Amino acid sequence: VTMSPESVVAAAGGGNNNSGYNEPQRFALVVIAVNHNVIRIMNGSMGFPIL
Amino acid sequence: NKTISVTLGLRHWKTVSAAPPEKMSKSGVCKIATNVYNRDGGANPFLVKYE
Repeated sequence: VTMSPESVVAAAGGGNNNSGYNEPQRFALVVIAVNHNVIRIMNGSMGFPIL
Repeated sequence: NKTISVTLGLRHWKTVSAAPPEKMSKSGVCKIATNVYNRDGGANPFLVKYE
């Protein structure tokens, strides 16, 4: 991922009053993934054929 | 193409009939070995009728 000039200038503080970035700003990248799975039910119980 | 890493097909997940059929809250057994501290014997009961 490539960052942005707005973020690199907001990382340093010094903004005027009610600007939101009056203090140094921190950022954290998060990644979420959605996948597929199979559930098997037999003899009154469940199991994971692939886990 | 390039070499692909082997995908271990570990499944297991047989689970376990941990949940009893309804609650199966019944495992009945009785004290057998005459408790402990078997205490005294006949303790000479006898009779008190004035012969």
